[PDB]
This record gives sequence, structure tokens and C-alpha cells, in this order.
Amino acid sequence: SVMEDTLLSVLFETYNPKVRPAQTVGDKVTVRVGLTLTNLLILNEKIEEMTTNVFLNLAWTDYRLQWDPAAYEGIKDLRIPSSDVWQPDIVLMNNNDGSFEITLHVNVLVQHTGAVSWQPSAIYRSSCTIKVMYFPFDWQNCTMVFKSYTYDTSEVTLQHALDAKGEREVKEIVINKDAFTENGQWSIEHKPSRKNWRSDDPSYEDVTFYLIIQRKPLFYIVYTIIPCILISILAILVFYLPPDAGEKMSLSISALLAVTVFLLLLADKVPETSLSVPIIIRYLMFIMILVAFSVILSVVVLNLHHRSPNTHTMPNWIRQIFIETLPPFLWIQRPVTPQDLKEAVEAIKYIAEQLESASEFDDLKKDWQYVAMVADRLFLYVFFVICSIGTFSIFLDASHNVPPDNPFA
Amino acid sequence: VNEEERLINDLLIVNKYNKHVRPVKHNNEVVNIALSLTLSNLISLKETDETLTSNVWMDHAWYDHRLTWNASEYSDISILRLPPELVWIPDIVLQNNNDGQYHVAYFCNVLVRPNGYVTWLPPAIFRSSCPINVLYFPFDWQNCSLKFTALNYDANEITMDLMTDTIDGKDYPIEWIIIDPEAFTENGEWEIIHKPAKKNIYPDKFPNGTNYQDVTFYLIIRRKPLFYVINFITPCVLISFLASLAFYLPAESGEKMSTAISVLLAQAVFLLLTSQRLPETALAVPLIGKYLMFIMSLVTGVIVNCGIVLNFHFRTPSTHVLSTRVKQIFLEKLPRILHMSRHDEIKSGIDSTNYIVKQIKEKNAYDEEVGNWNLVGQTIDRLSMFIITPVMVLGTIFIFVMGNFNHPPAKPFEGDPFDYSSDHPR
Amino acid sequence: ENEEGRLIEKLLGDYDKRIIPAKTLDHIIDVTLKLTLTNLISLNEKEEALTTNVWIEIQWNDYRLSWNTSEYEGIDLVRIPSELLWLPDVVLENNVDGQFEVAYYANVLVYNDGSMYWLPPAIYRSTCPIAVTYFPFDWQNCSLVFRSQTYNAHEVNLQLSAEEGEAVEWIHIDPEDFTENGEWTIRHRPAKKNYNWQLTKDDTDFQEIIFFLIIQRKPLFYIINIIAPCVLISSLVVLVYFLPAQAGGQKCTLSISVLLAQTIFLFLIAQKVPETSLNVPLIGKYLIFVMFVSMLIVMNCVIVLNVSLRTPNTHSLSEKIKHLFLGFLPKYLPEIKSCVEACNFIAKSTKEQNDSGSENENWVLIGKVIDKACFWIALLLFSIGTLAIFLTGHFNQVPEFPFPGDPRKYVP
Amino acid sequence: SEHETRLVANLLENYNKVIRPVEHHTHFVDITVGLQLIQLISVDEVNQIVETNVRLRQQWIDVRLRWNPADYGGIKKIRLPSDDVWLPDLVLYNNADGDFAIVHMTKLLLDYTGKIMWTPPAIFKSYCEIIVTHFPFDQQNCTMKLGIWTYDGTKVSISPESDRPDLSTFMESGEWVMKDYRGWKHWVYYTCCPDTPYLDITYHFIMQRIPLYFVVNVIIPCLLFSFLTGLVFYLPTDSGEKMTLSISVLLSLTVFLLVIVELIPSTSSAVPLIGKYMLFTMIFVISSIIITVVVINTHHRSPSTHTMPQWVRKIFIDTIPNVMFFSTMKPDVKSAIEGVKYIAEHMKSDEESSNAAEEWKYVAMVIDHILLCVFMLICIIGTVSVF
Amino acid sequence: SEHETRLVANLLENYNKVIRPVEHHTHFVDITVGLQLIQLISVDEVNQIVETNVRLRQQWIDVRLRWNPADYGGIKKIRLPSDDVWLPDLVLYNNADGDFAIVHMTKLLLDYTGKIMWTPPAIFKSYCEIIVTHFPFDQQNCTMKLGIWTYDGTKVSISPESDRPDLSTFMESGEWVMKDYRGWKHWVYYTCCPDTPYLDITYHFIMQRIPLYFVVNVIIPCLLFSFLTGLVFYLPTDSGEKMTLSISVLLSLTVFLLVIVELIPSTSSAVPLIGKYMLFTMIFVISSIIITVVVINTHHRSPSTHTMPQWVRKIFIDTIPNVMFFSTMKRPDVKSAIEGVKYIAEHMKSDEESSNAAEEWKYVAMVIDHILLCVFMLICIIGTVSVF
Ligand SMILES: CCOC(=O)c1cncn1[C@H](C)c1ccccc1
Ligand SMILES: C[N+](C)(C)CCO
Repeated sequence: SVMEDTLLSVLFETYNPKVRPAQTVGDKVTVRVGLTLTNLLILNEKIEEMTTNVFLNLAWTDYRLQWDPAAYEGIKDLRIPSSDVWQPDIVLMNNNDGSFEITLHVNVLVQHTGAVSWQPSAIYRSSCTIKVMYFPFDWQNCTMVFKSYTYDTSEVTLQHALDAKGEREVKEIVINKDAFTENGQWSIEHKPSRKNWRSDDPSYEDVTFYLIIQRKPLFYIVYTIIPCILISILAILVFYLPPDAGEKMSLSISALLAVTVFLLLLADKVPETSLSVPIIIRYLMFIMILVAFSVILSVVVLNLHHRSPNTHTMPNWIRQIFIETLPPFLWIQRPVTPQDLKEAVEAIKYIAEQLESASEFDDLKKDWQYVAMVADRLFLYVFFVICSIGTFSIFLDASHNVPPDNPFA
Repeated sequence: VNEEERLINDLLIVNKYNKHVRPVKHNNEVVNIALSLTLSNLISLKETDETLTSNVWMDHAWYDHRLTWNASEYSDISILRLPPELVWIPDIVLQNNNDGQYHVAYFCNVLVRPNGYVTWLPPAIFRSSCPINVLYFPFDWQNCSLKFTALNYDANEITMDLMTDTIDGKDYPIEWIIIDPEAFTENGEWEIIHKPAKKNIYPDKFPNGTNYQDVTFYLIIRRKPLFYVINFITPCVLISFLASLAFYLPAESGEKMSTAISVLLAQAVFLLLTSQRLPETALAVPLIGKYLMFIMSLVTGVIVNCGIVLNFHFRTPSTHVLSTRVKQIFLEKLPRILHMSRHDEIKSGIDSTNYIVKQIKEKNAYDEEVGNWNLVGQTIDRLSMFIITPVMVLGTIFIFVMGNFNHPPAKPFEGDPFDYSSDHPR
Repeated sequence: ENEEGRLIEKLLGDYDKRIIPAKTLDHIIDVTLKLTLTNLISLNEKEEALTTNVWIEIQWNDYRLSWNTSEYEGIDLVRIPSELLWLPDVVLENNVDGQFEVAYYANVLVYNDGSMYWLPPAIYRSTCPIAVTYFPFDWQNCSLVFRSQTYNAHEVNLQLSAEEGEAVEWIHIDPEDFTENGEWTIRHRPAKKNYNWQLTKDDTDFQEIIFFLIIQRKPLFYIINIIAPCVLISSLVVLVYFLPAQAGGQKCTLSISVLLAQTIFLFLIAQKVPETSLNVPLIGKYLIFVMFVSMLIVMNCVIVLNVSLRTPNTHSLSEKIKHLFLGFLPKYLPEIKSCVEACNFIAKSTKEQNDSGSENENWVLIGKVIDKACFWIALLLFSIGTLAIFLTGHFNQVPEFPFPGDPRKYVP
Repeated sequence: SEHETRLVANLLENYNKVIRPVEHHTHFVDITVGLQLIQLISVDEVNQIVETNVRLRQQWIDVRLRWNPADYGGIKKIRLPSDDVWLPDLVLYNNADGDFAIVHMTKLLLDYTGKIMWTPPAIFKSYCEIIVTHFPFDQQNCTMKLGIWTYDGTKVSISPESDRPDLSTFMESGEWVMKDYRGWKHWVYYTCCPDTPYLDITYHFIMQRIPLYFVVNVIIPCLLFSFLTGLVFYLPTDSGEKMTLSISVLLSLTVFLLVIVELIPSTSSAVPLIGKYMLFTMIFVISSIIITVVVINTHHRSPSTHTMPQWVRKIFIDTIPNVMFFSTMKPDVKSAIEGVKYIAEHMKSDEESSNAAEEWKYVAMVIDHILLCVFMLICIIGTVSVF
Repeated sequence: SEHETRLVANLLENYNKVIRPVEHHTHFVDITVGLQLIQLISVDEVNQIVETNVRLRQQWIDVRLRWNPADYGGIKKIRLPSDDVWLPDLVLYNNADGDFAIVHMTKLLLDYTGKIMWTPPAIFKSYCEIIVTHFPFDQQNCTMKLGIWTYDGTKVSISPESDRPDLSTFMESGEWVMKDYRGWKHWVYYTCCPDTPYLDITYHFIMQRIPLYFVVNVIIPCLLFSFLTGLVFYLPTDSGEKMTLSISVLLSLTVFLLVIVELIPSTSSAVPLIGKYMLFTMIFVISSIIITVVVINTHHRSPSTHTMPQWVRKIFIDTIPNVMFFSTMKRPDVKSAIEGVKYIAEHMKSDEESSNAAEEWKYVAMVIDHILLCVFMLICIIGTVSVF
């Protein structure tokens, strides 16, 4: 185009893109900062970093890029490569890696009045402090802080982008339904934008975009919580087995090892911060300690069940507590209870005495076994109550955690 | 001397070519950029990363009236190669990429014909974002798209389009990704079912700006599941059936609980691996995940019921009473329903003999009760087997048949009758 | 104003960065190398790469950049950015990644006689084929190969730096700037100029400068955290010969547990060494050997259990077996009539049961004898293996001289 | 050198690096392309990507860069930056992760007659189809397709320097062996551009894996744990350890199958023979566990409820045992009188019940011996056939 | 701006960025270097690399860039691209994984008197000598050494802004605590160059780890299994489960040791206290397995083949049990029929003798178990008191 080339040659004859456009010394340049989110790619909790694919909607005015459309056959606007005009060095200040600037350098749109519009694109890694108190039933509050790296408040004034009609300001991240990809693990609840100042630094100002996002915890439920509930059921079961089965330690130790493995694997998905303990980890530790005490009490029960008068003498307090008082309360009462001829008589009498002694010994052994059974029943009830109450309480507390109706920003 | 040097110097230097100005006579005119995509290799599709890596050749074609010459004036030069950093090219960008690669990385020359037709066919490795539907894994089919937009100009200045072709004098648009039957490498895991290409327009926006149009190339691919079936599903199913088999062990073996617990722990290991192999999305629970949860719950029931059986087997008259109701329930009715099989010295001697007899009779009665409790336990575990194992087999068959009866819909764009296939142009 | 301005303006005006500074046609540029090591960052065994923080010092002579000090107020040294000068494209040839050049393109010091002194820092990732035969008591012999990427031996003559008239044939290590690694100790650090005689003086690959790092691993960490637990756990198999051979003895439980533990330790060792197939690590050979031994012990436990639990009903104890296993091998280590009939029957039955029990006890004793013999055999095997491995590992010493043929020490 | 500086200033004064180096536009440029493999960085089997460190030796004649040595002090050769002169655009078609063309623009050697020698380094991360049938004793054949991207055969023609690439300076892998290597030139017709031919040169390397890492770390443990399969049948049921041992064997086998699975690509083209062996072993082990549970259930069969049918007594107690040879198997006084008779009768009944129980135990023993013999037969035929 | 455009055109018209900004070549450029720590990205203990987010504030005078404000409409400050003026090649000596110098060339502020202020950003991946001896309660002290690479102290002089780096806008880590931080200027005299001073500034930060995370996720399970260690001695031998418990504990402790080693560098300079405790526990668990195998062997000793020696009986049945106070231990045809009854009685007598011998052996085994339990409890008490 002859006339567009002529206009370009006229505009940029003496235009210096390193000089901020200020018609008169002391003038400020109003820069409007908006943001459009196209895809909330990742939120890496291990490194506390949020990756987003966004457009950065900027707009300002350059008095030097002015012309009369009539003198150039009615050319209202131009698309000029962004490297040719001055732009404010608007960057993401709270990035995690070193990438400050934008990725894609699209053309700017300069209108005959001097209004410059520039909507670059970038993949930003922004550092986001993560609160783990309620992981995985947690909502995060991740921010992206944009400001001019170079110019301060005495040189550029930051404002909010205008809407499509150009009537009112847009105080929130813009989402284009035709170009937005739902994350699938996070749902966006609030997305306000707000200007921020520092009291001690009059030369500071930035536009911050907030993303209040709530995790959808189905994955963690299915793959971590239900298996631990089944393991806890087994741990409670261990106290219903009879000590004669010979499989009490197998069951209890297996439950303990399984829950420990679950904790170890889950340690890879939570941040290594130390400000609080996630609810999932608290539940896992609670179950682990409960199962360890299950192992210890099972060993105690086995020790009680394998005692005999030849080795132990039942003390009075054990008999008083476990034979008489508890069983009524636990509904586990037991049911209520000539030379040769002379030699032959002696032999029969010896056999009878042997049988009588054996019966008394067996009665005492049975008393010890009954003590073991009663203790095991008491432990069963106590552990069932504790496990149910603890699990229900922990997950009820987790369930009453939703982002506030007011973003406060 | 090479006439090409004279021609290029005439085109780019004498005529004052400006590579930052659209190639149009008048400002209000529009530029048509024809577009097509050739897939040379479907490198991978990481479900954990929700990324599709593809090796493609992205074809562009427009008209530049400033790069036109009379072939007779110069030697019969019917074509010319120029580097893209010397001429105007349209910066079409992949909008849905995971990384910062918005457009081709190798800028190859452009072919210019004497009539001004410019063609540009650079290669590219694109890492686009493809949401994964894990609902039917590993019998799933994915629907990944590559969305290309023109951000440097608005729809009033350049118009994206689909490359046209001729066969018998009528131009038909190319609504598919081009696959060369010999320059294409079939992927081991995925096979391409549909590959339409569509030019989308969004009427709620305006031609003022750069969100009014795009060209999207879709790629519907089905996973070949033999690998997972052989290496993940068969071992899991067999180990699961071992649990139901654990009902048949006698309580005197001392290994019922161990067998059931081993099966449960194996199921948990398989569940953990399945978790490792999929994205952490909450749209749906994978089919294999549902099966594993169901079978783990069922095996936990098996463990609890083996525990109850054991507790019943070790009862004795010294601690429990075999009531008549339980006796008739578990020794008369259920076994038939379940088809289960079936002078002073003389006085002292006499008193001692009587006492011995009494003790032996008591011991025999005690053993009789113990045997009755044993039979009760056997009845309980037989009933458990007949109640649980059918549920296990039916659930397995249902789950792994519903997944196998899951096919791509044979036509993309449900509301569209067109096949979008290379063999039948529109 | 700064007099260096006009000096540098005269030097760099009419100066082609692309032309080798050869005075005449047969002149050859003597490029001089000296490597200074400041930190041995790591040695990635899986990736078979050594990362080092070095300063490489390169010196040559460029007759074009020479002035007359008296003309410029006695300025005898200027700094010029390296991107404005001709450089000998000295690169690390044996890098793992594509990084050939140096990390930071520093300034070049230029003296009035033309001398060029360039000391860029670099983080070099170089290939080092790793020998695993003695892990974790191994010592590695890693090298850094430097050669010109552009010019051949007819243009550039690579040489080692000469300091005070005596050649510097080692990697320089400055006590001020040096952090000892903690896992590796440097024993030798020689340098030499090497020729590839398969190529002529052309071909750009004829001449090399190779800096060697012979580093010895400190093995305490691996001894404490891997080897000692592995050996202690593996020694537990022999205990299965003292557990009773019956239900609840748990011979097979202990045996299989130790077998699985050894397999896990084998996997762990596998995660710590490269996947090269030129040799099997020593600890890997030990683990395979003890796995085989413990599999044999599992079989032996099964055999002992099968022998001990035999009954006269199924298997009949012969006289040969009895004599052998219980002989020499242990050495080396109306109404009244009915009542009478009933009493006779009772006595007979009791006697029969007692005899059956006695036969069972005989079988149990045979089993115990087999247990003791196999225990001694297994302990012998295990001790021999462990001692062999210990000896082989503890006797691997780094060579006394950097190059076995040469008698020189290659130290400052 | 003043002479070299003047020469280089004269050569590039009116040189246009955009035009082809041909006297007439109808001629074609002959480029002799030769590949030099410096190292084989890795072969990522899971991702099917082969990372190599090569040098791409290229030669051609630029008639515009010729000079007479007499006028420049007898200079016969010079080195010029690659960015100052025309270069051919070679592209690696089957790139997978890296760069399509050369990115390290090193200097090139220019002869006084115009001949150019350019040997830039590269890191080719090319796609490699992995056949896992014989893993870890497999050999891999995958290639490097090189050709001119933008110029057809009538404008720029490429021919190979030699029939095979150059492995003179190849660094020994330590994980693969270069069985063979060859380079072939192809004329192809693409659907883009059906009128004119496009040339390319494909270099391929037959790589043989050295099977010592995986034999030590995978196969030997697999075999050792497989050989424990038979021990289940030799373990007496009274030991109370059959299920423990068999379940341990099965779980170890499946863990090893998973480990093998992590080392190969997820492609469904073919199944590894090692994996198929492991699957067969697992199926037999599960059958063994089923039969072991049947054996255990039989060994504890109470005679009270179960009566041994004739069809099992005849077969398992009278037929198989004789067949098999290798084994070594086979007032007050009135009450007192009444009580003694009761005791005698109860002992007789107990003896009968014990005889029945021992018959069941014998049946179990013969069953597990039959299974042991079947296992030995399978082992013998397998070890003979493999050899 | 027209005035600013003219000013920038005049400033750089004959300005050479290769020349030091000094009036006379004998002077030196006074550069005021100040480090501002924005964020502590990570501390990779395995690789011994510390990643930080910093801004490297630098100030100096360039007389060639001065102007009179009255001639340009009163402009007193401009912003020039840093690629247009002389910059000091300030380099991080102990770089480990990143770039040595500044790579993000941002604009710099320039007063009308020549005073320049340049505050570029950087990610410093420096080397940290990690000392794991109190992990996870450890304190790490590792630094960042900066200096001018190619100029000596007589040409370019660097001085710190203040005794301490600037942490006004520091982002709280949540994993480490900034106990202390200082910056020191060093004059070195190398051997290459023994006549001139080589300047250097070294910033160091004393980081104190916050241990809650590692406590909860590593130590508590390790301690729990350690406390399960001695439980086997209370398990009766008739249960037939001692090997299960002992081996499970041993393997759990081994797994936790392997978990801990992958959390620290492989250096042999020092051994972590937690790992040392874990190995001590493993040694005692191995001893427990051996001694409990001995106990199991004793418990099933056959009375027929073995006869209890007198010393064993005296030690383990007559003296030791009294010592334990808290325990509940204990301290024609008719002729044949008559002969059969006599046989029954004799066999019962012999069986009773044998069973009493066996019960004596079992009592000895239980006493050994209980001695070992009390010894392990003594170790528990002494360790708790001494350490805690
Ligand atoms: C200072 C070491 O203290 C301990 O190990 C210590 C203190 N309380 C408990 N333990 C452990 C469990 C222990 C007890 C007995 C033997 C070995 C280890
Ligand atoms: C040779 N290709 C067909 C691949 C590209 C032509 O530009």
C-alpha cells in the first residue's frame, strides 16, 4: 500500500522508541492494564507455582503517533510491530522463574488519535503461597502482580481496562467462553482485580489479579481416603478375632504397613512448607497411631491368653475387674458352671488323681483365657468408638471449608 | 550471470519493499491466508501432562501483488525462493499450546510464483493442551484439537481459510488433516479415527478484533488397549478372584486372613499404580478405578466375614452357649439350602472308676459342642461364598464389557452429517 | 578525558574479527591453555556426566592490537569485550549437552605487545564413562578434552601454559577458591597434549588438550546406609535352621522375608549406578549370590519341613534311612466278661497310639539332624561370600601414578 | 593478515547470501552430504526417541567465492562464518523433540577454487520405532532422514559422501553395539508437490543391546522367583505355610512383571517374550494356588460330615500310588461296668474316625504329589525345548 | 517528548560503551553494590544448590552522560536501555547451575549529574555447603560471592550499600527462617597478580529450617516403629507370630532409613543424628531377632533329648524370677486287663515327667524373654533421660 507506507515513513522519521511519550515535562502516561485468562494450566503445589496462559490487555496514548485520516485517504488505524513503538515495561513481578516479559510480541494497534492498544500473550509461572491446612479440601488464593518494571508513579499511572463497549472499567479477569478451557481440578470462584499501593513507598503502584480457586477433591478421596477407611476397618476387626486363630499380628501389622505406605506416597503431593499440617496428613497420622496401639494391645491380649498356672498367678485386681465387673457391662457374660488287685486299685486311683489335677489346671487356664477375651472385647468397643468419632470429626471439619463470599479484593 | 539476483534486487530493493505492511493495493482490501495441516508423526500424548506433542507441516498460501514479475522480461524464471525475514508472512499462532512455542521454530524459505502466489510450508513440533477424558481408561478415545488464530491482524484485514484443491475443475475445501500414506508413521498406542478441520467464526464478537476467527484441526484418536489388558487388568482380575477363593480354606489352616489380606494389599498396589498413570482431574473416576474400588470394598467384606467365621469356629462351651435358634438356622436349614454334603479298697476303686467315666463323658460332650461350632462356621463361610463370589464375577464382567462396548461416534460434530473424510470431499 | 577511548577506537577501527591474526602465510598462532578448578559440583552416575565449575585461561598473540605506550600516556593494558575480537574457538569436545562454548563471554585483557589474556568462567558437563566394578569403593578417571572447533594444526598450535619457564601440566587448584566436594576426593589432576594419529595435521581434530581428574569416592555414607544393613539382613537366613520345623515355627516366613529384602536391596543398588552393561557392580554380584543362597535355604527349609512332619501312615521310615541319619551323621554333628474285654481293648488302643507317637518323634529327630548339617553348610557359604566381597572392596586402591607407564607425579 | 583481510573484504562486497550459487538459474547445486556419528547419547525406549551427537559434513562449490592466490600472497584456504555465505537447508524429517535444522553456525572452510567444506555439530533427537519382542536381547533399527526442505531435485541435489556414515571417532556406547550402518538416497514424490522430485538421504543404525544390566537386575531374579513355584507341592499341609509361600511367589512375580512393564513403551504392536513368559508363569502359579487350596481343604476334611465317595477311593488310593515309583509313600459297680463299656465303645468310634481322617490326608498327599510330578514334567520339557 | 528525544540523541552521539567512565585513566570507578533478596526459591539439599530471587542494585557516576537541565526543558531524569552505556561485569563467583552474570538487561535511571542506578533482576543458583548433622533441625550458612571479573581494585572499586542485604520486601519462605544476614568486602591478593588488590563482596544468610513438616512426615513414623521395636519380647512363643512382628519392624526401619537418605546429600563429611539413631535401633532389632530365635529354640526344646543343666535352672528358675517385682510371674484275661491298667498308669507317669520337663524349659524361655524386655526398657529410659 503506497499511502500506508507514506504514513509510516512520516510517523517514524524522528520517533525514538526509547523515550517515554510526555508532551510536556512532568506529564504522566496513563496505562490501562487488563488480563484475559485462556487456560489455567497447572498449579504445582510442590514448588508453589501457578502456570497460566493469558492475554495482557494494555492500552495507552502516544501523542507522537497522530495523523489526520483525510490527508492519507482515510486510514483510521495501523498495525505496527511492537518493537517499533514505545511500550511500558509492564511485567509480572511475582513470577517464579526469571521470565519477566511477555512471550508473544504481537503488533500494536495505533489509532489516528494516538491511542495504542497492545494485547500480547504469555505463559506465566507466578509464585503462589499455598495454604495446606485443609488439603485436599482447600481453596487457594493465587495472585498475579503486574506493574511497570521501569517507570514509577511519577512517570506512568496504571488504571483498569475498559470493557468492550469502552464505557465502564473492568475490575476483574476477563474470561472468553469461546477460548477458555476448564481446568478440571480447580474451579474459579472469584477473580477480582485491584490497584495496590505501599504506604512507605509513594513511588509504588501495581495492578493485581486474584484467582480464588477451589479444588475438586474427588481424586484424592477415591485414591487415598477410602483405602485408609478400609484399612481402619481391618484395624478395628483385629479385636474380634480369637487369639487361637494365630492371625492377629498378621492383620494388625498389615494394616499398619498399608497406612504407613499411604502416608509415604501422599507426602510427595503436598508442599514442604511447615506452617501447618494438612487435614489428610492429620487423618493418616491419627489412623497410623491408632493401628500401632492396635498392634500393642493385640500383643497384650495374646500374652494374656497364653498364660497358665505353671507360669503366672492371677492377681486379685485382674480377677476383680475382668471376671466380675466388666463382662456384665460388655454383654459378654460366660455361661454359669491280693497283691495284683491292690496294685490295680492303686493304678486306677492314680489315674483319677491325674485327671482331677488336669481339670483344675484347665479351669485356671480357662480363667486366664476369659480375662483375655473380655479385655479384647473392651478394646474392640473403645477402638470402634474412637475411630468412628475421629474420622467423622476430621472430615466434617474438612467439609466446612469454602472460599468466602467476598473476595476482599 | 544469475538472473535471480537481478530479479530479487528489483523486487525487494528498487521497488522499496516493506515487510511490515500487508500485501494489498488498498487499505480496505483483505488478505486471504489459505491454511492446511499435514501430520507426519503423532509423537505422544501424556495424560499426566494433558499435552499432545505432534510433528506437523503447516502450509500457508497468500497473494503478494508486490512480488509479481513478468517471466519473459527476465529469463524464464517461473519460481523463486526467499527467506521469510525478507518478505511479509502472516503470523498464525497456536493458541492452545502448553509451552511458549506459539509458532514454527524453523523459518524456511517461501516459494513465490510470477503471479504473486506465495507458499510457505515450515515444519513444527507443537505441544498443544488436550483435556483427557479418563472415564473409560484404558478403553478410551480422546478428542484433541489444534486451534490456530491470527493475532497480528483482525478479520477486516486478513481472513483465515482452509486450503482448496482441484480434482475435476471444481474447487473443494480441505476439511481434514492431510496424512501422506507413506510419509506417515502409525503410532503404537493411538490410532487416528477422525481428523476434521473447521473454520470457526464467533458472531458474538466483532471483526474489529483478533478473537473473531480461527481454524481448528481436530484429531479423534482411539487407544489400542492390548498393552494395559495384558499387563494391568489380567493380573488384577486373577488376584481379585483369589480372594473369593479364600472362602474355601478351612479355619484350621491358619491362613484365611493372610490370603484375604494379601489380596487386598495387592489390589491397593494396583490402585496406586493406576493413580500414578492418570491426571489428577475430578471430572470422573476411571473405569479401572471404579472396578478397583468396588473389588477392594468387596474384599474388605470378605476379610470381615472370614474374621466372623474364625470367631465362630473357636467358640467353646466355656465361653459361649449354642442357642437353639442359631443351631437350627446354621445346622438344619441353611446346609440343605446350600447343598452342603450331609472292702474299702474295692469301694475306692469303684469310686475312682466312676469319676474317670464322668470326666471322659464330660470331655466328649465338650468336644461335641466344639464340633457343632465348627459346623456353624463352615455353614457361615459357605453362605458367604455363594453370596459374594457371584457378585464379584458379575461385577467384573459388567465393568469390563461396558468399557469394551465404547466406540468413537463414527461421525464428529454430532449435529453434522458430513463425514469430513479425505475420500469424499464435500 | 579517558585516553583509552582514542586508543581503543584506533585499535578496533579497521580490524576484522573474522581473520586469524597470522602475520605471514606460514605463521602459526600459539594458543595457550590453563585450567583452574573451583568446585567439583557433582558426578551424575546415571547420566554419566561430570559437572565442574572451572575458569579456563586462554592466551594468544594478536599482532594487530599492539600500540606504543609512550603515545597514549603510558597505557599498557586495556579491556575489550570478547565479541569484538578474534578468538580461537576453543571448546569442550566431550560435553554431554550441546554447550561447546564458555558460559560467560568476559572481557579480554590486551597488552601493548599484542598479548591476549582471556579468562572466562564456565560450567562444563562432560562425559565420563563410569566403572562400577567396585562401587561404592570405586575411583573414577574423568577427563576434559579441549580442542579448537575451527582451526587445524597448520593454523593454531595448542599448548599447555608455561609458568616461570616450567610447563603447567596439571589442573590448577587455588586454596583460596576451592570447596572440597565431600563425596569425592581429588587424587591426581594431570594435563597433557594428545594427538589423534589416525588424522593428518588438517582435520581440526588432530590435537587436543586433556585435563584428567582421578577422583576417589568417600564410601562411609554408602557403607552405613546401604551395605551394612544389607549384610546384616542377609545374615539372618542362617537363623531358620534353629526354628522348630512345625506349624508356627515360621521357617518359610523368615526365609522368604529375607529373600524379598535382598531383592529390594538389589533394586535400590540398581537405582544408584548407570545402566551400562560393561560390568556388574561388586555389591550387585554379592546381592545375586546371597539371593541364590537364600533361595537354596528356602528349598532346604521346605525339605526339612517335609521330612519332619512325616507320619507312619504316609511315608515309612526304612532301616537304611534310620541307621544313616540317626547313626553316623549325628555323631559328626456275663457282665464281667464284657468288662474284661473292654479293659483289654482300652489297653491295646492306648499302646498302639503311643507307638505311633514314638515313630513321629523319630522322624522329627531325623529332621533336626538334617537342619544342623545344612546350617553348617550355609554358614560356610555365607561367610565365604561376605569375606570375599569385603576383601575385594577394601583392597581397591587408586593407582600411585597418574599414568601407570610414566614415572612423573604431575603436581606443582 | 592484511592479505586475508583484503581478500575477505573483496569476496563478500557484492555477495548476496540469498541467491543460489549457480552460474545459470537452470543449473543445480551438487551437495555431497555425509554423516559422522560422534556419540549415541541415549535411546529412550519408553518415549521412542534416540538422541545422537553427530556432525553433518556438507560440501559444494560456490563459483562466486573464487580468487587467484597469486594476488593475495598465495593464500589457498580461509575460514568464514557460516552466516556470511549461502548454505543448504538440510532438515531432519523425523525429528521428535529437538531442532529440525542445524542451529550451531560454526565456521566453514573455503577453498581458493570455490569448494566449501562445512561440518557443523548437531544433537539429533529423532523418532525411533522400538520393537520389544526380544527385550532385553533386542536389536533396534531406526534411522535419520535428511533432505533439502525448500529446493527440489532440479535446483539443489544431494548425494551421499560414502555408502556408510563415519564411525571412526565414535565413542563406545557401553549399552549398545553398532551391528551395521548404511546410508541410502531416495527420490520421493509428496502429495504437496507432485510435479517434481524431492531427494533425501536416510542413515540407519542397527543397534544391538548388551544384555548384562537387565539380565542381572531383571531376568535372574525373575527366574529365581519362578523356580520357587514348585516348592508349594512339596510342602506338607500340616506346616501351615503353603498359602504363605505360594502367595509370596505370586506377588513377587507380578511385581517383577510391573517392573518389566516400566522399561518398555506402551505400544501394542507386540508383546515382549519375557513379559509373555511372566504371564504364563503367573497363570500357572494361580492354578497351583487353586489346587493348593483344594488340597488344604481336603486334608482337613472331617469324617463326620464328609464321606469319601468310591470314585475317589478307587483312583487316588488304589491306582495312582501304585503307578508312581519315585516317591517313598506307602448300684455303683453296675454303673462302673457301664462306664468302662462306654469308654471302650468311644475309643473304637474315635479310632474309626481317625482312620477316615487319615484316608483324607492320604488323598491330599497323593494329589499334591501328582501336581509335583506334572510340574516336573513341564519344567523338563521347557528346559529341553529352550535349549 | 521532544526535549527528551533531543537529549537522548545528544547523549549517545559520540559515546563509546567499551570505555570505562573515568575522567582520567588512572582513576577508578566507585560502584555501590547492594543486594536485595526478593524470595528464597529453594534449597536443594541433595544437590547442595540454593536458588534465590534477587535484585542487584548498582550505582556509579558517568561524567559523559551529564547535561544541564535548563537546556532541555527542565528534565532531571531519564531511562536509558542498559545495553547503551558502560556496565560493570559483576559476576557471581560460586555459581553452581545458573548464569554467572546479569542476563536481563533492563533500563537504568540516570540523573542529570551522571549518577546512574541500575537494579536488574537475577536468579542466583549458588553453591551451598549443606551440613546435615541436625537434620531436620539444622541451620545452614551459605553465601553469594560477587565481584568485578576483569578489573582489579585500582580500576573498578565495589563497595556495599550497607552492612546487611535488603530484606524489606522479602517474601516469607514458610520453610526457612532468616536468622541473620550480612555482607563483607574482602581485599584479596592472588598469586597471579601480586601487586594489585582484587575486590569482592560476599553476602551470607543464616537459614534456620522450620521442622514441623519433616517431623510429622518422617520422624513420627520412625519413632513409632522404634517404640514397636521391643514389643516382640512380650509376645508369647505359642502364638507363632514372633518372627512376623520382628521382621516387620526390621523392614519398616530399613524402609525409613532409605527414605531419610534420599532427603540429604550423599556427602560423608558428617552423619545425621537421626540416621545414627535409626542405625542404632536397627542393630538392636537385629539383636532382638537373634535372641528371640534363641528363645523360640529354647521354648520347644524336647525334654527327651535335652536335660536342663543345673546352672540354667538355678539362674532362670530360682534367682532371677524373684528379682522382678512388677511382674506376675510364678516363683488269664483278667490278668491281662490288670496289666493293661498298670500300663496306662505307668505311661501317664512318664508323660507327666516329660511334660514337667517341657514346662520347665518353657518357663526358662519366658524368663529370658522378660529379662530382655526389662533390659530394653532400661535402654529406653536411659536414652530418653540423656537425650531428652
Ligand atoms: C538414645 C537412644 O535411645 C533409644 O534408642 C530409645 C529411647 N527410647 C526408645 N528408644 C529406642 C526405641 C530403643 C530402645 C531400646 C533399644 C534400642 C532403641
Ligand atoms: C519437501 N517438503 C515437501 C517436505 C517440503 C517442501 O517445502
